[PDB]
Amino acid sequence: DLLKTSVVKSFKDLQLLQGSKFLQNLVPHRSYVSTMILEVVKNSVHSWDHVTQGLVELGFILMDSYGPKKVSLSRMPNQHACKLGANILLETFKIHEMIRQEILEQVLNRVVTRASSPISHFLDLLSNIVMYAPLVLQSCSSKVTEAFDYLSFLPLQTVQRLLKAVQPLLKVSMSMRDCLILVLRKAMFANQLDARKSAVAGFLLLLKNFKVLGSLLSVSQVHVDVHSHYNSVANETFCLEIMDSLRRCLSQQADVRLMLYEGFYDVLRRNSQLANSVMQTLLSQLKQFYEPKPDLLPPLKLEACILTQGDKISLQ
Amino acid sequence: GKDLTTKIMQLISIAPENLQHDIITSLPEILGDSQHADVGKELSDLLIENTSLTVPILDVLSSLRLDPNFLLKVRQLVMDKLSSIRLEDLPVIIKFILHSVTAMDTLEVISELREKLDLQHCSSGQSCIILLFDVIKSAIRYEKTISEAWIKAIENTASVSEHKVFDLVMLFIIYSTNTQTKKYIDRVLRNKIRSGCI
Repeated sequence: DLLKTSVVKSFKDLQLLQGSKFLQNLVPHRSYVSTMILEVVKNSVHSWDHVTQGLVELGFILMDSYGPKKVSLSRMPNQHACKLGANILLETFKIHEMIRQEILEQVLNRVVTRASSPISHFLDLLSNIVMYAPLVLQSCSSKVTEAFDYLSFLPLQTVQRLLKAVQPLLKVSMSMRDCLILVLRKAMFANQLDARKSAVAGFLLLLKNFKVLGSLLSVSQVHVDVHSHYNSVANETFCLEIMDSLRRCLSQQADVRLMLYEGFYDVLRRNSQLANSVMQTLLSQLKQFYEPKPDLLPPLKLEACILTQGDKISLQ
Repeated sequence: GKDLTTKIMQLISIAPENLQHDIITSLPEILGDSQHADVGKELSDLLIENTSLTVPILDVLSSLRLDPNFLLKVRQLVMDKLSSIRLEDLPVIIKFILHSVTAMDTLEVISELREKLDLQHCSSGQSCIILLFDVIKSAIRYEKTISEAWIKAIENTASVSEHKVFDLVMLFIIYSTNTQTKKYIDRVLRNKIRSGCI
């Protein structure tokens, strides 16, 4: 608590001193304690680890106590403090090895929630520290896995934001993408609704950014390496099937239709091979409403997209 | 059709448990969307009737699509029968109630759940106790709000000597799992020991 109040006082001093000329004219600047700790963390490379636990605990406390709770003058120290906390945590992630397994675990455990609390800063930190993808894979490649296994339960916004934040690690890996593919495939076939609502949201991100995806149990079985170079036609058939699943996913509530309609443009743009099937999906869906004849004056069907069940009218 | 929907349920109202287990687990294949809300309240009345088929129905109800208000109603109907259930169905019912927790629902559902959970009855007893505690640890793992609301329940407790053993065991495990709550539960324990309740 003493360290926390000290850094808050220092940032208040900086925000007061930058705000005037007279006070800036009288005094000479002193090294404010933000750069002091930001230099201590860098200096901690020299083979002593008895400060890392205190450093990470300070980073997490200082981030939690001054997060943006918007769900004006005092916000600026309350934002610079959070920025300092993120900088400190990311800095201790790279230098010291023994502690990097727990930092990511805490960030994940704090970000994967149904509470809908504002978690923008934690998400930014997670995206920053998964930039070094192999470094995570060396030490802690398990916490991400059971984070993926829990991805079916969360609501729509948080899964989309979390997957978008974690996709830099997805870009450069092969085991992780197959694990996510398996999790999403199991989530699609699960009869529990709102699971498909997140499965399609995962699939659109997984498909609109990667040209080639996918690969190349009992105790008594062991995985072995098979040295077959990848077959391009097999991967194209894999993509075509994973898109046909989405084609028949177009008999759901309006939100799945919304996000599918919004993602198909980027899917067409980034994976040019699927061009001649996405349009055969869209054109074959539209003709359920557009009514082709010489002349029938309301050319689009007005009521064909509305539903009447239980006298709770909503659009599909 | 809704006619066939009620016909099959009437047919299995006296059918043996083993076959009617397969009947009710296959409802998503045999669902009818036009009558999808109708079958749910039929199953709710069936649950109210006997509870001899009490474990499959609460599992399969969540898979189907319904109205959340009707889910609230069936929760309130289930909460009456909490003591009357057996040992094996404790984890599934607890997982069902604890899963369906909204933002503004937390304190009430957790308070009534805690005050209506005894486990004093407690072979398979130790195994089911460990399974139930595993379910509690898995559910409490990610959600801060349920743990905080439970701490509020323990802090209030109507200040009477009704402090059951499971309450303090819950205190210990959610002390040992969610590290973000450590100071608050520590102060709660200090105040309650100084008060003389424990």
